[PDB]
This record gives sequence, C-alpha cells and structure tokens, in this order.
Amino acid sequence: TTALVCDNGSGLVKAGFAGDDAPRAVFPSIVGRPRHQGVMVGMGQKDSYVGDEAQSKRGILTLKYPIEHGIITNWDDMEKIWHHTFYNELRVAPEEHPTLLTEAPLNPKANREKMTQIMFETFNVPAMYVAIQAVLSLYASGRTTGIVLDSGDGVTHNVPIYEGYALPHAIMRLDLAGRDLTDYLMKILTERGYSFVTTAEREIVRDIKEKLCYVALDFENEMATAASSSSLEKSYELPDGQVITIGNERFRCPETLFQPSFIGMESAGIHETTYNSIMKCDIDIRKDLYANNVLSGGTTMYPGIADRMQKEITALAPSTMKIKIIAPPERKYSVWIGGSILASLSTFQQMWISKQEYDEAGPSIVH
Amino acid sequence: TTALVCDNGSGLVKAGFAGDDAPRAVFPSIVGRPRHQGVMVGMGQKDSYVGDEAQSKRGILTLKYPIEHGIITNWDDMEKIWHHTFYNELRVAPEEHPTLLTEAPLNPKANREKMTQIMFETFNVPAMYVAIQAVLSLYASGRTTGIVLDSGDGVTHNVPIYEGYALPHAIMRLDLAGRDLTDYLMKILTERGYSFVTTAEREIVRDIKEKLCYVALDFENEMATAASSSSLEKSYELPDGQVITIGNERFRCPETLFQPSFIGMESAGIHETTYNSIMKCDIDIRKDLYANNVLSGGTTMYPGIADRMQKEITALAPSTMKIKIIAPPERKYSVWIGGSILASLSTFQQMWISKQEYDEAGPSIVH
Amino acid sequence: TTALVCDNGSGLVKAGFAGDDAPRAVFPSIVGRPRHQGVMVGMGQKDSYVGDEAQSKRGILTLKYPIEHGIITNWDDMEKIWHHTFYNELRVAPEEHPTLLTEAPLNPKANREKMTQIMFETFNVPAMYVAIQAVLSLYASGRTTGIVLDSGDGVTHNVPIYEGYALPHAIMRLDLAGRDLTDYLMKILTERGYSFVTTAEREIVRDIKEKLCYVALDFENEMATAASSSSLEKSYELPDGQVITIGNERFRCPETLFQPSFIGMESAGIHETTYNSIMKCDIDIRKDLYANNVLSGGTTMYPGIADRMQKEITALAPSTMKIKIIAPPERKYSVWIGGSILASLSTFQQMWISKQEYDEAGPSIVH
Amino acid sequence: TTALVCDNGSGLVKAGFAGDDAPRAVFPSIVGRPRHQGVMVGMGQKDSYVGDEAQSKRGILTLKYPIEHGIITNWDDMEKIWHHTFYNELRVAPEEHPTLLTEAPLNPKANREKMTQIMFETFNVPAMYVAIQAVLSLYASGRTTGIVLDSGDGVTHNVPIYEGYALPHAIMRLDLAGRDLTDYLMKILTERGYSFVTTAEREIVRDIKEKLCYVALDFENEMATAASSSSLEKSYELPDGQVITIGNERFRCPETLFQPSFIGMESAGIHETTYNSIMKCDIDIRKDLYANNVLSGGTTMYPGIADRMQKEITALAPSTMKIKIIAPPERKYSVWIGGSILASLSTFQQMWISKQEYDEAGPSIVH
Amino acid sequence: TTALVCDNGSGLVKAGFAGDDAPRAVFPSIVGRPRHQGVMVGMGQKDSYVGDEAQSKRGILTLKYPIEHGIITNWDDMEKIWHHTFYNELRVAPEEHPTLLTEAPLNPKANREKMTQIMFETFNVPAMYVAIQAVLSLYASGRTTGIVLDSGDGVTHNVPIYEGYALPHAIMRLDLAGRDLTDYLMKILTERGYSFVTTAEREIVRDIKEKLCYVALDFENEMATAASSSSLEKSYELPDGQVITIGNERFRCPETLFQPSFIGMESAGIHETTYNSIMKCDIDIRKDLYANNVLSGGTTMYPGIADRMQKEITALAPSTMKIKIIAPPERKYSVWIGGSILASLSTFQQMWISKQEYDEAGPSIVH
Ligand SMILES: Nc1ncnc2c1ncn2[C@@H]1O[C@H](COP(=O)(O)OP(=O)(O)O)[C@@H](O)[C@H]1O
Ligand SMILES: Nc1ncnc2c1ncn2[C@@H]1O[C@H](COP(=O)(O)OP(=O)(O)O)[C@@H](O)[C@H]1O
Ligand SMILES: Nc1ncnc2c1ncn2[C@@H]1O[C@H](COP(=O)(O)OP(=O)(O)O)[C@@H](O)[C@H]1O
Ligand SMILES: Nc1ncnc2c1ncn2[C@@H]1O[C@H](COP(=O)(O)OP(=O)(O)O)[C@@H](O)[C@H]1O
Ligand SMILES: Nc1ncnc2c1ncn2[C@@H]1O[C@H](COP(=O)(O)OP(=O)(O)O)[C@@H](O)[C@H]1O
Ligand SMILES: [Mg+2]
Ligand SMILES: [Mg+2]
Ligand SMILES: [Mg+2]
Ligand SMILES: [Mg+2]
Ligand SMILES: [Mg+2]
Repeated sequence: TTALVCDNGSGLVKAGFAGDDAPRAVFPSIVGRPRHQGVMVGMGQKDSYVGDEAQSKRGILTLKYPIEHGIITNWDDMEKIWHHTFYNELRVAPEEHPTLLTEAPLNPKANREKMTQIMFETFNVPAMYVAIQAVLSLYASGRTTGIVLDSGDGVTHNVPIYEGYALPHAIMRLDLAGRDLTDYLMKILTERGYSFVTTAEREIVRDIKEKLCYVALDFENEMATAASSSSLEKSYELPDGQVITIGNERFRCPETLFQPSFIGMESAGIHETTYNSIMKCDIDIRKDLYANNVLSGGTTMYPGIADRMQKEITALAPSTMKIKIIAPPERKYSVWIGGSILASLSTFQQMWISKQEYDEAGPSIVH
Repeated sequence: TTALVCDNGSGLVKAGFAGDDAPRAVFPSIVGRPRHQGVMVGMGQKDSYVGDEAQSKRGILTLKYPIEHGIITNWDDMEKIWHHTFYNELRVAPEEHPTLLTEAPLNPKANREKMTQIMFETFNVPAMYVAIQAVLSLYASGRTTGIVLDSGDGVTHNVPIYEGYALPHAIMRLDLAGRDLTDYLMKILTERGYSFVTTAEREIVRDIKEKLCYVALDFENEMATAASSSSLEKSYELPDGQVITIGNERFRCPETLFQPSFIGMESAGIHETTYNSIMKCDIDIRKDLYANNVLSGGTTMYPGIADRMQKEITALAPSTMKIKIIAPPERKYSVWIGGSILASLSTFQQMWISKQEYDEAGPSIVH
Repeated sequence: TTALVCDNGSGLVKAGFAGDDAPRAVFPSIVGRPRHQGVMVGMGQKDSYVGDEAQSKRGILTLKYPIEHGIITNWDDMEKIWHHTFYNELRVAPEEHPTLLTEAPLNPKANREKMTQIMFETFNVPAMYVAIQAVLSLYASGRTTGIVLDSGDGVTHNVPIYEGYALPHAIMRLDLAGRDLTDYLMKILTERGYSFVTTAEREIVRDIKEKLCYVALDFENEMATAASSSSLEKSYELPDGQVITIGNERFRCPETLFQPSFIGMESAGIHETTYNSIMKCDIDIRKDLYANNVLSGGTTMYPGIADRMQKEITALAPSTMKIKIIAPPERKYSVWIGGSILASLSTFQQMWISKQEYDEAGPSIVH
Repeated sequence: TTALVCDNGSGLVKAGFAGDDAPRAVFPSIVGRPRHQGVMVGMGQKDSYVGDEAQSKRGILTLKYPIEHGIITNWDDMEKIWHHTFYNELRVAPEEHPTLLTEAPLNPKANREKMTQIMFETFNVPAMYVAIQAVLSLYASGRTTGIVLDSGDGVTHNVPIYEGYALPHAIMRLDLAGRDLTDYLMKILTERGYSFVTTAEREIVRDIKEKLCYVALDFENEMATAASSSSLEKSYELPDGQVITIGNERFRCPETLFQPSFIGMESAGIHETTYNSIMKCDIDIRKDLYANNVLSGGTTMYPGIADRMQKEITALAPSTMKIKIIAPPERKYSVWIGGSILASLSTFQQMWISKQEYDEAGPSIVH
Repeated sequence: TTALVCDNGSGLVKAGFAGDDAPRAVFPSIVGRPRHQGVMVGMGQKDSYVGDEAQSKRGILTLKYPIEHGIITNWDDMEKIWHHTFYNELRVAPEEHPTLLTEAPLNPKANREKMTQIMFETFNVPAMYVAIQAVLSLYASGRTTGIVLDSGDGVTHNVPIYEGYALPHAIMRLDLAGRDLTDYLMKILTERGYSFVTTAEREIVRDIKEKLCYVALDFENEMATAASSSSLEKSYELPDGQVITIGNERFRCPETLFQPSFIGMESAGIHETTYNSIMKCDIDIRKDLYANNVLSGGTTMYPGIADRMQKEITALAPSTMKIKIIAPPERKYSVWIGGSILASLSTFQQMWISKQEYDEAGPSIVH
C-alpha cells in the first residue's frame, strides 16, 4: 500500500503516488465561473469549473485563486480542487492510501485546524501528515546541510538546515513570489499601448514571463543601452490575434524580487533575507550555508539567477572562504519528488496521525 | 510674464492664462467633417471644422474624437485643435508665454515623447511642463493629504497621496468614466423606440445625462418600485421635434461606474478601486484617506454621489473611524484652477523644461 | 548655573535640566528618511527627520535605530538627535551649562572615544562627564547597598554594588531587554492571520505589548487552560480600524526574558543571570543582595514581574533567609532622576572633565 | 601485559598504553546535546555525543564540561568519555590490561569513593591506582628533587618534593588555570565591538589565546605604548569569515595568572604561591627548591613564561644564590609520559589495588 | 587618676581602665583596606579602616594582621589600632592616665626599643611599662607559684615561676596557637567539596572552631567510628544561607596542638613543653609545678582540655605525687584582669618609666 503525496500550494497542483519520479496530475488552482450566459445553443450549463478546462475558455469563464499567499482565504472553493483530483486524474480512492499533504512554513493556526478537518470528516483518509516545504524539498538533492530558498507563488521562505537540526528562528518570510511579479508586470506593460485590467488576461502575460523574461546580470548596465533595440526584443503572438513586442520590460520585471522598492515595502530582497537569517544563527554553523545554498520553487527558473547569487552575496559576505550555488534542472517538483521518497522509509510510518488520535484528543496534536 | 495652462484631455478643453480663477475658452475635442453635400445660397464652404462651431451643425457634419481613453489615437487631428486655440480664443502667441500641459497618470510612452515634439518643433514654446491630474486638482482645495478621485471622460484614475509623498504603486486605473457611460445608454434606450446609430446623435443623449440622469442612493430598492412611474419620469424636448420620456433608465446608467457587470468586464467599480489601493498602502497612512477623499473630473457632477460613497465604503471599511467626503462646487475645472495657481509660486519656475535642455538631452528627461 | 542631564540610550531619550523631577522632552531614537519620490511643489522638505515628528509619518518615513544594543552602530545619524534637542525642545545653549551624558555599562571602547569627541569639537561644552547606568539608577531610591537590575531596551545589565564599592568582575550582560521582545512578537503574531513585515508596523505592535502583555505567575499552568476563550483575550483598537484579538500571545511574549530558548541562545534568563553574578562575589556580601535587589529600566513594567522574582529565585537559593524585592512606581525615569540629584551635590563638581584637560591629555583620561 | 594510562583531568583527555612516549587518543571533555527540535526523518540520532565529533557541530550541540575545577560536578556524563575511549580510540578491552587513572591533588573525598566504584561495578578492571599529578609529572624529567608547578585546566597545584618525602603542608591550591583565563577573555574582548555570550563561542576564542596570546615581560611596559600599535596586532581568520584584530588584549589576558585582582580576587598569583609555600617548610631544604622548579600542565604554554619567572622571583627571593628554571619541550603531556614509565618498574606493580581486595575492605583503602 | 591597661596581642585587643573586672574595648586586630575602586559620589571614604567596623564589610575590605606570631611585621598598621582605641572606645586622653602595655616573653630584641618609641614620640604618655604575659596572668587567681601556660593567638609561651623567682633557662616557646589552627582548618575543610581561598572567609571558619570544634579525650578511639556519622556531626548556619556539615573535622583540628605531625615541624606537642621545662628547673621545686599548672589565653576555651591534661601528663610523670589542673572561668581575659590589679599596689607604682628618664638614659633601660 503506497501513499499519496499532494502539494496544495498556490499556482499549480502537484499530486501523485509516492515512490515515483514525476506526477501525472498538474493543473492550476483556478475556480472558473460563467460570466454572462450562452450565445449558442448546446453547451454545458454547469457552474463548478475545476482543472485544465477553464484554461481553454478564459475569456468566457471567471478565474479566481482560492489560496492567497499561502493563507487559505476561501474554503468552499478549496474543497473543489481536492475532490476533482482523486476522481478524475489520479482515480484512486482516499480510503485505501494515506494522503501526505504539504503546507508552507510559518502558516497561521487558522488553516492547520481546518485543513485536517476536511481530510477527516469529508474525505475518509486513514492517516495524514503535514510538514514544512523546506524538508520535502531537501531530499531532492540527497543532502542534509545548507539553506533551502523556496519561492513558488505564495510566500518566499528561507529555512536553513544543519544535519537535520532545523532552526525555526531563522524562518524569515518574504512576500515576493510569482504572484507578486505578475502584478508589477501589469502596470509596467501598459506604458506601450497594451491596456489590460481584466482578470482573464492576467494569466496570458504570465506565460510570457516564464520564457522571455529573465534575470539579468546587472541593473544599471543594460538600462542605458536599452534605447537601441537590437537583441532585447522579440515578437510574441497571442491567441486573440495581436502582436506584442516588449523592450526594456524583460529584465526589470524579475528585479522586484531583488529590489522591494518597486512594490513599496521596506523589507529586504531575496539576496538579503538569505544573508540576514544566517547572522541570527550560531557562528559555528555560519560556514556551511554559503557554499551549500539551494534554491527551489517554481518562480526560481529565470535563466540568470544562479549567475547573480555569486555577486551580490559575495560582495556583502567577506570574500575569504568558498561560495558555490547548486541549481539542478527541473526544480519545480523538488517538493513532490523529495516527499514521495520520504514516505518509502520505515521510520516515516511512525509519524502519521491516526484516526483514533484526532476525534479523541483534538486538532491540537498535529502541531 | 504669465503662463498658459492647457488641459488637453478627453471630453472638453480647458485653456487660459495662469493666475486666473475661471477659463474663458471651453470646447469639446471634435473634428467636424462634411459627410453629405448641401447646396444653399448663403452657407459655404469651409472643409475642416474645429472648435465650438461644429456643435451648431451636427446633422450635416460628422464628429470624431481624436483622443481615446487618454491614449492619443490619431495625430493629424490633435494638432488642429491646438493651433485653432491660441490664434482665435486666447489670441496670444506661444513664443511669449510658457505652456503648461496636463496629462493622465499611467500614460503610455507613445504619447509623452510625441507631445513634447509638437510643442518644440512646430509651436515654438520657450518652456513646457507635464504632470499628473491628481496633483493639479489637489491645489484647488488647499489641502495636503487626501486621495484624489479624478473621473474625467476617458479613464478614471485613483492616485492617493499622504502629505506630498505620493505613491505611484497605488495607481489603479479603471476604464469607467464619461465616454464609457454614453455607450451603454444607447443600447438601453433602443427598447423604448428611441434608437440611434449615427455618430452625430451620440452627443445629444449626453446632454440629457448631464442634467436628468443622476446617482441614486440604492439600486435594488428603486427597481421594484419602477413599475409605477410617478416621480422618476420627465419629458425632454428634442430639437428635431420629438418627446423623450425615460423612467427606469435614469439611475441605471450611472450605476455602471459602481457595477461594471453591465458592459462586460471583470473589473471592479469606482468604490472598490478606491478601497483596494488603500490596502496596498501602509497601515499608518490608512487613517487619513477615508475622511479626506476628494473627487474631481467631469464624471462627478451627478447630484447624488457624495451621499452614496458614505454607505458603500462604510459597509466594507470598519465603522470605527469617521468617513467624510468633500465635494466643493465647480469641481470640473479643478485641473485648470489648480494648474494656474501652481505656476504663481517662485519654486515652480525651477521645474520648467528649457528649450536648450531638450535639444541637448532628448526624449528621456520628461519622465 | 545648573547642569544638563541627558540619556543617550536605545528606545527613548530622557533629557532636561538638573534638579527637576520629571523630563519635559521625550522622543524616540528614530531617523526619518523618505521612501518613494513624491512629485510636488513646495513640499517638506527635511531630508532627514528627527524627533517626535516621525511618529505621525511612520509609513512614509523609513524608521531605523541608530544605536543597536548599546553599541553606536551609525554615527552621522546619532548627531541629529543631539542637535535637535538643544535647539527646539530644551532651547539651551551648551556653552552655558555642563552636559551629563549616560551610557550603558560594559560598552566597547570605540563608543567612549567618539562620544566625547562630538561633545568637544562640534558642540562646545565646557565640562562633561560619563558614567554607567547602575550608578545613576541607584540614587533614585536613596539607598547605598543593593544590586541594580537595569533593563531598558538594548542590553540588560546586572551590576551589583555593596556600599559604594562596585564590582566590575560581577558584571554579566544579557541581550534580552526591550528590542528582543518586539522581534519575537513579530514572528508569533502571524500565527493568527495577521502578517507584518514592514518596519512601519514594528512600533504599532509595540504599544500593544506595553499595556496588554504582562508577566504571569506560571508558564505551563495558564497555557494548558488557554484553550477556552475566557478572560485571557481582549480586542485592541488599531489606528486603522481593524479588530485585532490575541489569545495565548499575551504572557508567552514576556516569557522570553526568563526562557531564552525561544530565540535560540544558550544564555541564562533574567532570573538566572542575577543569581550567577552573586556566586562570583565573596560570601560576606552574598546576604545583602537578595533582600535589596532593585529592578529598573523601561522594559521592567509588566504587572507581574515583582510577583515572579520571589519564586524562581527563592527556589534556587536556600530557603532560610529573607528575599524582598523593591519596585517603586515610575522606574523608567529612575536613570534621569538619579542623575539630576547627583549633579546637585558639592562633591560632584570636582569630577567633571575640563575642556582644556582633554586637549592636553587625550581620550585615555575618560575611563 | 602493559597498562592503560588515562587522565581524567579537565580540558583534554590523555589516554594510551603504558611504555610509549605520546598518547594517540586526545579529545576535549565535552558533551553533545541537541538544542532545538528539528523536524526530520532519519537524522542522527545519538542523543548524547562524545569525542571530537561535537567540535564540528558546536553551533547546535550545547557544550558542557562534566568536570569543574577538578571536582566532578556531573557524573552521568563523566562515564560517557570513559566508555567511548575504550571502544573507539584505544580499542582495548579493560578486562585484559589494568587502567591507571590520574587525579588532581587535594581532591575532595566525595570523588575518590565514586571514581573507583565506576571502574569496578560498570567496568571490569583487574587493578587500578590513583595518586597525585605532581609526582606523576616528576618522573618525566629524571629528577626527584624540586617543586612541581602543575597548571592543567581547572585548578593550579604547587606540590614540592624532597627525595620521595612529600610535604602536604606546602600544598596551596589556586583557582587560576586554563578555564580561569578564557572567562576573563569573554569580558575583555567585547570592549572593541565584538559581542560574545554563546557557549559555543567559548572554544572559538580559546584557540586565539593558545597561539596569539602570550605572557609579556612586564605589565606597565607594553601598556603605555599601546597607542602606537606597530607589532602587537595581528588579524585572525575565523571559520565564518569575520576579521577580528586585537591590540593590547594579547598580553593582559594571561596576566590574570600573575595578578588575580582582575576577576575580583585578593589571592596570590602563580609567582607568589610558589614562594610562600617554601617559607612554610624547613630551612635546609630552601636551597633545593629555587633552582629546581619544574612547570607542567596545559596552561603553562605561553611563549614568555620562563622568561618572567627569573625576574619576579629573583626580586623577592634573596639574590645570594642561583635560581634556574627548567622547561623541557612538550610539557603538556608530561603527566601521561611520567605515568607510563612509573608503571614499568617492579616496585610499582606491588602497589595496585586488587579487585578482590576492594570488595573485602571497602572504599576506605583507596586513600 | 587611674591607669590604662592595654594588651597588644595578636587576634583581639583587651584595653580598659585599671581596677575594673571586664574590659569594655574589644576589637579584632585587622586593618580594613579598599580592594576595588567604586565609581560613586559621597561614599566612605576612610582609606584605612580600623576597629570592629571591618567585620561588617569583610567581603570588600582586605583583612591583614599587623602583628605576626608576636613579632611586629608592619609598624604603619600597628599605630592605627592604638590611636583608634584612645579616641573612640576608651575616649580618654593618654596625657592624663599612664598606659600599661604587655609584650610576649623571649623576644629577639625587636618589640622593646621600637614599641616604647611610639608611646613617646607620637603619643604623649607620662609613664609606661612592659613585662611578661605569664606573670601578669598569674595575679588574676591570687597565687605566686605555678607554671603559666599562655596560649593566645601568636606564640604559646611557657614561663614558670617559683615565688617571684623566674628561671629564664626554662622558657620554651612553641609556634602552636590560635592562628596556627585556623590555617590547618583551611586545608582540611576543602576535602568535602567546600573550597575556600578568600581571606574574608578565614574569620568565618574561625568562628565555627570557637564553638563546635573542641579537644576530644583521645584520638584513635574516635577515628574508627568516624565513618558512621551519628552524633559527631552538626549543621552550621552561614550568614549567606549555605548548609555546611562537618563530620570528623571537629576534633582533629585542635589535635594539631598535641600532635604537630599534621604540619611537619620537628617540635613536640603542647603537653611535652610543660613537662620538659620542669626537668630543666631545680629538683626540690618539682613538686609544685604539676599540681599548680595554670592554662590561659585564647586557645584554651575548648570544652575538653581539663579532661586530657590529667592523662598524657600523668602517664609521663611518675605516679608518686599529686597532679591537679586549675581552670577558672573567663581565662581569656586573665592578662587584662591580672594586669589591672597589679597596678593598684604601691610597690608597682615605683617601677614605671618616667618621660624625663627615657630621654636621658636611652632604649637600653627597657629590659
Ligand atoms: N520558467 C518560469 N519562469 C518564471 N516563472 C515561472 C516559471 N515557471 C513557473 N513560474 C512561476 O511559478 C508560479 C507557479 O508556482 P508553483 O509551481 O505553483 O509553485 P509550487 O510548486 O511551490 O506550488 C507561477 O505563478 C509562475 O509565474
Ligand atoms: N453636469 C454633469 N453631469 C454629469 N456628467 C457630466 C456633467 N458635465 C460633464 N459631464 C461629463 O464629463 C465628460 C467631460 O469631462 P471633461 O470636463 O472633459 O473632464 P476634464 O475636465 O478632466 O477633461 C463628458 O463626457 C460628460 O459626460
Ligand atoms: N509599560 C511597558 N511595558 C512593557 N515594555 C515597555 C513599557 N514601556 C516601555 N517598554 C519598552 O521599553 C523600551 C524603551 O526603553 P527606554 O525607556 O528607552 O529605556 P531607557 O530609559 O533605559 O533608555 C521600548 O522598546 C518598550 O518596548
Ligand atoms: N598552546 C597553548 N597556549 C596557551 N594555553 C594553552 C595551550 N594549549 C592548551 N592551553 C590551555 O590548557 C588548557 C587545557 O589543559 P589540558 O591539556 O586539558 O590539561 P591536562 O593535560 O592536565 O588535562 C586549556 O584551557 C587551554 O587554555
Ligand atoms: N571559645 C573559643 N574556643 C576556641 N578557640 C577560641 C575561642 N575563643 C577564641 N578562640 C581563639 O583564640 C584566638 C584569639 O586569641 P586572643 O583572645 O586574641 O588571645 P590574647 O587575649 O592573648 O590576645 C582566636 O584565633 C580564636 O581561634
Ligand atoms: Mg513550493
Ligand atoms: Mg481630468
Ligand atoms: Mg536605562
Ligand atoms: Mg595536568
Ligand atoms: Mg595571651
């Protein structure tokens, strides 16, 4: 009897059986709702739209994200994406295999006591377990020392590790992820005659950022030479029938992760939060984090991120020891791959929450 | 020497000398072109039309708006309304007094680099300056801290400001203003036998909206009682020789600004965009924006707006603090009045773009 | 001519003339710097704010403490709070009255060699004098023998004294005061859906701790019964209008001073550091420290601190002698009150550092 | 059949077979205990570490010395360093070779009756023997006349000898050794902006004292010239990467052994205790202790100790004779070398405590 | 006009007017000196303390005995205790009453020519006289025949006398008194985990010997039952609060007087000096020294001395006579009581040294 590893995170859904290598069920966490009525005769009059079906009719349906920066805002729409996975894509009954959920660290207590209630009352699950994304994304490389820089779509977290001894005090959250970049891209794209404000067109410009947009080496270097368009522009085709050509808006959009001054927050960037959290730790464990930094998530995919971490961090940190960053390919599933092999060990089975240990004790035992 | 304050925006044109209190030249941005020929002993000929002369001959001529939602569409018609202004109404040469232009915030770059070229190559202006309508409309009241709700004719902008230090990140534009309301009134009036398709009759129904049509307190409470037309109906004298009598189509037209669910967009109303931008600001400055909101523009003189904003915002925002809306009379000319007094200060003369500076720099120092 | 009693400590500033009973000019040690770049004419200006004016603009201005844990980190901003006080609030010329500064005990030599240089080269002061906190905080009670437990905001010090003869070897510093509590509260507050990361909201949650939060009698007794919402919760009125209600986060935040395991340091709590310093002294002077302990500072203000010192200390010490703790009201200003009466005696005027003496000896006669 | 020469002194452990010249098993007397509670699967485990493994994980493992100033404070942790050595470093069964322990002189009776019990009940040792570190470190040179100055890590002992005849009246213990110098270094290093309070950093600054710090020739000589530091400063490389440069803190830290007035103690230094004990002995044996003084231990390793003993002692003692001090290299391991050669003779084999004799007599025949 | 009887003995000072019964001026011979450097204003000052005030501040003041084993070591501290008595305790001018001093017998010419110089040059004493503590302590009982055993604090002297005639060849001094017992108690107390080295704690353990410690009947009859502590132990209450309980360390400390083998000196015990001195006298006076032995001093109030002198002396002396020891109460003040009644006679008044006689003869008439 295998286990079910599901990652209920913002952006995409990574669910599948344990012990595998790649999940066979991927779909964005969207809830489609009909806007107007029906201009033709002979269509589906249903209201609940879950899965990849809403992506084909974005101009007609209304998309909405149920999870907002990790914190579960809406609850009646969160159950829709959980029942459709176990009866359409996976096609497995939850009463036969345990479900291993995954939640972001530093999560408010208003979501942990309600997430286990859905997986017990509604969905009859024999045993469940939740943990921190930094641990599940650590087994993907086979190491137990370093710092995990998780940046998916909710909140960017920086949780280090030292031979299995976690440090909850070094958990410094940062509201700079994938959803925070598409918001700044909307206001910076309308300066060329491309007016957009409709929610249906928010995911159209997001696909352009995942390929064309990247992280440049310097900020005040490519901007002075951006007036002469020679290699920083490329024509993109839309399914509606328009031509979109960007110029200097390709490298300045991912700069928000490094420069929080674009949104208007006095917090530190992704290159400074990974260094300030190390200062709060012990001096003896401040030598195995610079050359052992691991960056995972779905947002950290711009061709040029690993080449920038060896400059801004090296300038702040004293240049004496060695600094090396590892960036393995296909890091979007670092939580699902590392979490599937975690349930294969024999020592992990002694941590599942029993059905009789919840209704007789209370939700205060999952913490 | 005095200055020239001209607000070249969609809808109407406000021009005049600086230091005054009311402009003396107002005319809509229309380009009259003869469509059908008409032989008559007396009239003839004059090909192109510009100014308030085309308003007297609408059934023969054809009007066209050169500016569309702030974005400058065509350019051969934008110069006609500028040369016919300083040599007919103002009767002053631009080579003697500086021209102070005004543009809408979050404007595309295709209009800033081209507007300064016309005011430098064609019209020999010694110095020019552009800014944001939210700042110029703030000097008309005589305050410092206060979010400006400018709703002219194209795009409604909400740019808050807390004691001089503005916040460009809280600029949330909305495509719901003046021109966006007369389009929905045409498709809703055809059900009562009053249908029009000619562009000449588009401004006839606009004058009816500026007087009879207003904003009510509630929407769903007036629809159930709309069957017994006793006080919500009034006959209108059509210049051609007809009687226009509307009933329930009086308060539902301005409701589009509050409920965008009538046209076909997933955007929010005018009372939600002014509240969502406050959430993005700091909590320390979220206590001087509800009781200090200032509304300006052309799409505001509806008798019944100040009494409605005190209820929709109160239903969403907590009722712990106090909410007070200020609406001074003659709020339509707040851009021209505030722009004339701004040039009277001695510290403002050090911000004009010199002619010798643009020839050495180029289209880059305007921003 | 009287003397100037100033306290250049972290948190708040206590300045005023000598011989008084309460300071007439208090302001936090914050520096105001603009975040964004507002576009106005005749605003401000004030590039670097100083004083209590930044409390009204905490969101716009970037708050930053120039002094960190007693050690003067930044120097160009430390002079701003020294010139703004002697020419706005006090309005006294430094060339007429001697300035009596106050520094924390066990400070680096880099601060004593630079603080006196500013009070000699820039600010022309005829005579100055520096001392440690446990001396000035002792004259406020009118006693001689008694260990002083000073806990202001940066570093908590425990400097005992037996009849004037101080003991520098028994000085045990602890980085657990006022600044270390608001940092742990920032991480424990986000567990209920209240996310805060901006520096502007660091002082907002600090005022809640100064009234609602207190030190309880036990730790595991009130927490086990905190599952039921009874009298352990109270709603606070934020300046914005939101409703914030905490549960068990009222007594667990002040517990960090007693249990340093919350942050992640192997140091001892405030109740154990005061006991280990007595062990390093002679046995004859180990009987006049438990019944004569004095606790001062700005942090020691929780209603329940004096009731706890008679239990944890009594349990460790042999239950035979008497342990009495004295805590007079208004113990925060005890450093400024004790320093004003110290400069009133005739035997204190023969200890000031002469202006001509420092220029002929150097910074080595300061100690 | 050889014997096992082990040293249970504080600081380091010197174990090995008898008849050799250098021990092959050295490790600090530290216990590794977990601090935080990590959430990992398959970590460690090892709840209690022992050996040199804790030196690589000092930031997490809480360092704690089981022996304090010779007196065994903790007993459950003292057995950990004994069983780990006989099965990992030495890899020899205690049932085949006798174990020769070494204890400090003037040891309390509560330790001799307990240390011998562990080697009989838990471990199965055929015969054991305890004595005094002064006589054991005397045979390392080849003489049996003079005074042995043993300064290991906790308590410095000065026990003379005169042809086998011991003098217990001249035994004057002093709490000034290796552990007493690193405590004063913790408070004297923070005077330059380098704050330290964590127990893990106690061994980091200890390595600097064992190499850079030394004993100068005079106290009031190198301090007056500390303003123009031309050769008393040197940059040290930390494992983290920070740069720490000390000035006058290089010679003033080891001065505590000569001037006990630094830590608030009015006792005599290492140069005065060795002179007062001689005056308490006979008169004819006064010419065999000045020119025959032997210094041993781990603390007496600073390059400059032998050059200072010829000035302070000669100034006090009459200069009518000769005072020669012997300091052979590798004097730290003199206790283990002298303990192995002593068990090689035939007169020492008849002094071991038989296992069957301890059961018939009791814990009273050990003294 | 009466006389002043002052005793300059080590340990305590017995001064008062002649003709009384108990002295009213008693204080230890200690000189309080500041150890640390307190940074306070209005403390002390008193650079040199003298009297019973130093007993309340032992943990700060440095204790030092000006007289060592009778021989005056430091003369600058000896004058301090002489001037403090005549102006605080006695409150009598030395120019009105003669001062009667008393020195120790058998002096190597060091306390005769220098002791009288202070009472003549500095102090203005009309007449003074010095003698021997043995004869002066004999008049307290009313007899003129018998050996006097004066065991105070420095050196125990045994000078017999047979009706006025004093044999100088029978004077046998022994360095075993009160100060010689508290030194052996320091090294014998640390064998139970109670370490002491501070000079302030030397008087704390001395007070325990004056009550709990006493002279037992034998020696080997109590060491066999010392392992089972049933009635030979008692918990002592320290002024700090610690619990110190000794076992066999109660009667073994006073045994050093009888058995000097615990130190290492070649001299015999106190019961051999009283027997060997009789053999050096005449043969006819051998029947008046065993039954007329008088023991006095400070080292005699041990409950268990009269029961021991009748066993060791009787076993050595021939059992063909009568042996009886007399021990009147308050034997410690026998020197001051016997010295005051001696000055009341008309014969002793003609033996004083006149002020005009010492200046004309010299320091040679003191003997
Ligand atoms: N190649 C890419 N380049 C840039 N951004 C990407 C790329 N791929 C995905 N993203 C961003 O990642 C987000 C989705 O993250 P997701 O995979 O859901 O994180 P997680 O796996 O932790 O749930 C999207 O909003 C998208 O903007
Ligand atoms: N009294 C009124 N009531 C309602 N709407 C009005 C009124 N006056 C003008 N408007 C609207 O304002 C629009 C013109 O705005 P305009 O004055 O050009 O704005 P701005 O002054 O900012 O350029 C017109 O489309 C018209 O519908
Ligand atoms: N009533 C209170 N309860 C708890 N903490 C307080 C209270 N008043 C002040 N503090 C803490 O004291 C700190 C300020 O200390 P301060 O008065 O500057 O010390 P000092 O007077 O020694 O400079 C603040 O950070 C605040 O958190
Ligand atoms: N090279 C050195 N210079 C100065 N001090 C040293 C040196 N090596 C060791 N020490 C001191 O010796 C102490 C350890 O003594 P240790 O070798 O354990 O004594 P023992 O061998 O008698 O157990 C440490 O506290 C350290 O301060
Ligand atoms: N009750 C007592 N029992 C035992 N020893 C005592 C007692 N009282 C005093 N002593 C000892 O006597 C010493 C003081 O002697 P002191 O009275 O000064 O002699 P003197 O009177 O000859 O100067 C102290 O060191 C103390 O140890
Ligand atoms: Mg993730
Ligand atoms: Mg406008
Ligand atoms: Mg203070
Ligand atoms: Mg040793
Ligand atoms: Mg005496």
